[PDB]
Amino acid sequence: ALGKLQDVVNHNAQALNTLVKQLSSKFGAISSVLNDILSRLDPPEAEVQ
Amino acid sequence: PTYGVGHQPYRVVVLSFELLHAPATVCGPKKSTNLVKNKCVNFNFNGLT
Amino acid sequence: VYAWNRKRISNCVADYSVLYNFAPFFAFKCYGVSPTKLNDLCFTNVYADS
Repeated sequence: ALGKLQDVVNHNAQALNTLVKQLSSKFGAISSVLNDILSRLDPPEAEVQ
Repeated sequence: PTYGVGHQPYRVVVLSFELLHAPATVCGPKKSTNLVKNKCVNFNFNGLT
Repeated sequence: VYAWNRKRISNCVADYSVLYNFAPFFAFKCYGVSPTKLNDLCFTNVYADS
């Protein structure tokens, strides 16, 4: 009966979850963690990553 | 030995590692510090900052 | 090169500063890690292929 309102709630949390999920994406880089990139590379290539 | 560079024998050693996806057994010379509870700290556990 | 030697390195603490101190290494090229950051990191699956 109350599907419409729950749908709005369902969309909002899912959008945030997707955005949160996007932090675990390498995006063509060596790692998805910035701290690892800083701890592992010199600034000329760390800047690229 | 009479040949010029580009044909002289070269010794190559390849050091291969893996990054953080397993328990680590080879570490750097950094000294271990004591553990503190319930405070905001910047920690380094086995290369994870 | 056809029968290259592979040595496993494990359960040790490595000082890379001495590698810098004495070095006739004309080529010293690293791909996935900085040469100067090696003393601050922990590793496993370490292999030397000679």
